Amino acid sequence: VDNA
Amino acid sequence: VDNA
Amino acid sequence: EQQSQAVAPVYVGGFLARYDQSPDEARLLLPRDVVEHWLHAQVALPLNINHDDTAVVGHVAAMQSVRDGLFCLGCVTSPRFLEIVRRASEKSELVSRGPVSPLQPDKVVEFLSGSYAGLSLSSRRCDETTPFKHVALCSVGRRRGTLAVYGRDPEWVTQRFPDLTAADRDGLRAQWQRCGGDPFRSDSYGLLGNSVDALYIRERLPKLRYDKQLVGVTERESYVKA
Amino acid sequence: DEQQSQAVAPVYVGGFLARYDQSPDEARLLLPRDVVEHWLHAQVALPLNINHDDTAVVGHVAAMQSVRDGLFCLGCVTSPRFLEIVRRASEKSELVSRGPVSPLQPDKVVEFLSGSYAGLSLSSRRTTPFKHVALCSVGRRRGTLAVYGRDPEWVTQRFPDLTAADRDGLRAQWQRGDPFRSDSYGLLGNSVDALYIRERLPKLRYDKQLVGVTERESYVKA
Repeated sequence: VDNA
Repeated sequence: VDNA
Repeated sequence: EQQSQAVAPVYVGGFLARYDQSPDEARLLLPRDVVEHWLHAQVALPLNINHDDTAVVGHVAAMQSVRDGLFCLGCVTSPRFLEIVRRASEKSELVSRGPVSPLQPDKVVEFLSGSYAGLSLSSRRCDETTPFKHVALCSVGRRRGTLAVYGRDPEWVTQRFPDLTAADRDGLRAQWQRCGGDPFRSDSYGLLGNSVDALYIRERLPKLRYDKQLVGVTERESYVKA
Repeated sequence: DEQQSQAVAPVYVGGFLARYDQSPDEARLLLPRDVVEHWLHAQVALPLNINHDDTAVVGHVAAMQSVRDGLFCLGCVTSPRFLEIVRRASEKSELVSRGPVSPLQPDKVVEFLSGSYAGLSLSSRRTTPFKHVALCSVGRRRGTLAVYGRDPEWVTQRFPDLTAADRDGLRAQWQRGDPFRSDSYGLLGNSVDALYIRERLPKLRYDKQLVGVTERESYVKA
């Protein structure tokens, strides 16, 4: 997952 | 009065 | 009374990503091709504070890929979170200065504006079919153009972005209308602690002024405090 | 839970309320050593509040001393209620979780104060010339960095400008319920205000160096  |  | 309507649901909108903008890290890449495939792939996405699984304050009501990027419509519903916000808004000289031009003061919408001025998506790392995980309100997202516009009404919110074409609002509206207890598992101490974390993000205001100018919310009137 | 009794113990804060070698970008901020020394001579302990809120008093000013480069003060955060709020909130700060530097030991509460209120802000008349010292995210007066610590002595030695003589003066002074009528909410609201102070970090760095705290080990998150 990538969190911005 | 002056507040910093 | 005035509090009853102060803690009423609050809508939030903005781009989770902007196709015209190239991120600073290859792990922030998210082009229209991927977004539209994922959308067609995917129960509403939760809406939390700074990606905090214990600080869920609502849900995403609409998601739509448009010309300039991925736009999402969300709604803060958690009575507990809204109340915390209401209490703090009474203690913010920023909130006390009031809104712009002809907008009416909304201490709460204004407070959320000032603290979580950004949106930050949480999707799978591009490098089974639940690509998107959630959307997070935050002081500033890592993806540019992600300014967050809070409002008491969905139409009014989507209507803050000049890019959006009447046709786009229809896709969204179709969504948020069909969409229709308290998921929040945090408190004020958390938010406060979470607030100091934001005081140390480099260039917070510059990135926000940029996001405001890029997405055209600089052009209209809103409760945006950046 | 014994880890909380020492966590909510008194915390000292030190820093300059004014630098004589710094020209105020506003006349109302002028405050030369001459005035300071007469005032210090002319006039219990001044209260310590949060961002000048007279309801957010957290402790008292233990010592004030005019020195070579400015008016330096040493305060003590003593509010149990406040120290408690800060404790609860520190558990939830990523910054605090990153812990301190070199060989310092993590001090969540201290590190937290260090981050939220890295500035000191004096309140005085344009008798009692000095009204109160305020903890804040940045002072309008330059060089007002706030250094927090569990020990007065330790805190004072974080400032290179001070001499043994200086420390004697301050030490002499500092050696000689609950005034916090606010809450977490009030603190939360006040922080949103701080996010919009223009050039918060830039001035905070400028202050850290000017005061030579850059040269030492401290809990300054700035």
